[PDB]
Amino acid sequence: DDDEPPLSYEQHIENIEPLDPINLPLDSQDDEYVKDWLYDSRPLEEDS
Amino acid sequence: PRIKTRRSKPAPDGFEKIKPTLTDFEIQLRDAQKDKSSKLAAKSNEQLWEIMQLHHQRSRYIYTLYYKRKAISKDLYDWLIKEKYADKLLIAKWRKTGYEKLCCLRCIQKNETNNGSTCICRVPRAQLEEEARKKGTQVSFHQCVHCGCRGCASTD
Amino acid sequence: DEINEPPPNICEQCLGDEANIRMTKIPQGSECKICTLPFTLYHFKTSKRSNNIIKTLICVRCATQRNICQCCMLDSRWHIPIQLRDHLISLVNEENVMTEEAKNDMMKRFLSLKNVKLGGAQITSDPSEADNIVDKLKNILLRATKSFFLYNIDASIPEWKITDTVSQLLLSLIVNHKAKCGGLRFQSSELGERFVSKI
Amino acid sequence: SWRDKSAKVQVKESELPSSIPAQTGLTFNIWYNKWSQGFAGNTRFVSPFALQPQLHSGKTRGDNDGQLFFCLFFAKGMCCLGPKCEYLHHIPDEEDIGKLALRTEVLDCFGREKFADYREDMGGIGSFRKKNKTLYVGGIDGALNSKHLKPAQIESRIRFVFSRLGDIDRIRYVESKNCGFVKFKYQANAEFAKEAMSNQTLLLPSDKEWDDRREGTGLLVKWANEDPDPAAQKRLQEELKLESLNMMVHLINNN
Amino acid sequence: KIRERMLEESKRIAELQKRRELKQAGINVAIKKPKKKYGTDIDYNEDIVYEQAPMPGIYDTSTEDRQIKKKFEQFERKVNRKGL
Ligand SMILES: [Zn+2]
Ligand SMILES: [Zn+2]
Ligand SMILES: [Zn+2]
Ligand SMILES: [Zn+2]
Ligand SMILES: [Zn+2]
Repeated sequence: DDDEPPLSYEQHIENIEPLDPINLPLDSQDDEYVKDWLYDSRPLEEDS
Repeated sequence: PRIKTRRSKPAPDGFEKIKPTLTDFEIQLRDAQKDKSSKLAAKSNEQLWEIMQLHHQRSRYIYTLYYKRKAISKDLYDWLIKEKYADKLLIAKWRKTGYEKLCCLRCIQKNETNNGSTCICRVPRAQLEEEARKKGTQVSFHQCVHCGCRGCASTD
Repeated sequence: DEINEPPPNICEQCLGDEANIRMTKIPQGSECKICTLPFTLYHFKTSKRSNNIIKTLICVRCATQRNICQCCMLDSRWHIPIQLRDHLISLVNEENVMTEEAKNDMMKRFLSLKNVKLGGAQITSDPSEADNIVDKLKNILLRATKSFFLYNIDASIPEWKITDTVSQLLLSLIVNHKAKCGGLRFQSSELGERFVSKI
Repeated sequence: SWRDKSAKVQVKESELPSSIPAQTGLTFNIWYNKWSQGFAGNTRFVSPFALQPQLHSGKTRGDNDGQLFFCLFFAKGMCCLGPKCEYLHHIPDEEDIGKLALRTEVLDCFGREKFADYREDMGGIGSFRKKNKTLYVGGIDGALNSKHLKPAQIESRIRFVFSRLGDIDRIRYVESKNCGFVKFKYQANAEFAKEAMSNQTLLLPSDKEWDDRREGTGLLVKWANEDPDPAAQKRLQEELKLESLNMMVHLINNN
Repeated sequence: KIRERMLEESKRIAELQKRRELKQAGINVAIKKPKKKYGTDIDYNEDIVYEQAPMPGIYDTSTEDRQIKKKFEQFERKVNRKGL
């Protein structure tokens, strides 16, 4: 609504557990090497 | 990863023993960020001094568990650093030699100040007191600007 | 303009007794109270752990025209206000040397740009005539020398002299200076008998 | 004495007056905390608070630090910090005035900067070109809620109110015009008593509108002009002459 | 402009009439000034507004200064008492 102030993150948002993203379900053996990290934020941020 | 999402990992063993006490700091932080309206300026600094105190005490709790009395596993302590229950850099300053009672990380940053020097809470008390006794007035430093620190020297 | 601006003149009473000061230059800080025009404000502190921070308030044109400090507004030689300096210069050589003070915010920022050294600063901007008039001040100084009902109070003496003498001759005091009915009243009648006894 | 007890808190922080004042106009301005689309020519009210110089005054935090300046809100009657206030919480005496002497030439007793010329209506802070010591008390008929009170008693109440805020050189109440002229002995007492007794009342409990003193407007303390009384002018000239002789002595001794 | 000058003239006359009546009554209402239309609008009795000094020469002008100051002070006193 136009007259509603933007709701505070710390009260109305942060205490709610998030919901399910897109995440195409991968096969277990045809997609073996990329399955455990394909959908991370930075997929191999710590794998030297 | 302070919010708990799908990317997060489940907790190691000892966390359920120390889950309640950390919970106290959580609810106490949700009194501090709560917008109590104050007209003055010093009374609006008191709120930020309270927040920095609560963050310092939670980090001292996780530090005094893992390093001093060795009461939690290393595998749990890495999780507590990952999930931002602790400040890795402030604990890294606590592990040094001259810095153990350190308030916050803006009181040792030389770049922020006017002329070089750190915050005045880093001075020992007796050195300030002998300079104030030499000039004969009194020691006039009650409480710092950044933290509200009252003498966070290692000897004090 | 500001590519060659003169250094300030800060009174020696204002700078303090510490032999090393740091002062902050802000190239267009405040605007001048006499001159209405921007200048480079300086804000030092006397010792490092003093409580309050002295800052300059007037322009350097406005300070030089009156031959005064910037932090203090006092005459830079004799260390007295402008209004008493002009009285002392006016009382000796009889010129009415009084300083001219401009309203109408165009006129004050007009006057601040001319370079004339305003009224009584012409003498004390030079050490010679400033010492000559002190020599003349020597000559003028040489030619110079429970409730009580008071009555015949001098017409120009205030209440506090009466109270300070009674506190030496040892409350309330209501003195109407017109009718001279000095209705003094002590807090104890024993103190009334005390004051009756001492006189 | 006030050197013994620490300064009492005058009013709590929660019990302070709010901002967003009074609902005068229609729409509230944010950059300036005032009301717009409005009508306003009065905008005055009786101050709820007042200091009691024997009950409230005492030592504070920044008295051990030797601060020169006096608390503005101690004077006005609403200082909400008590023993923690940075500024002084007591009436200016000879010792405190003697320390301010380098700074009173430029700025106030409270530490505020004196402007070049007074105001259209002789407002708040002084002017640094003149050491004025006489205060104009006026608006007394609003200060008394229109209780006509036989003017010698009004002069007695103005005598008693300012007798606690310092030393008095002289008092005068004017018969023809509802005003009084109060000359203090030092300047800092005049500055303190001006900001301490603005927007106050003259009523005191046994006066039948003490429960109803809060309605009204309250009195005005401003700066007095020059006195056209020729006796006052000749007294001023004589006092100027004696000050001139004192400064002649000091300037000769500094050569 | 003709009409406005005549009307401002008669308005000033009425404004002085009421002051003279109150002066006879014994209450001296000072004359209010016109208001400024902008922030640095100049009043012309406060100061000599762009005062230029005549850049002194070789001759001496102290006694003539005193004689002028005497004459002007005496004229102002005479207008105050007797009224021009
Ligand atoms: Zn600290
Ligand atoms: Zn700190
Ligand atoms: Zn600090
Ligand atoms: Zn200037
Ligand atoms: Zn205070």
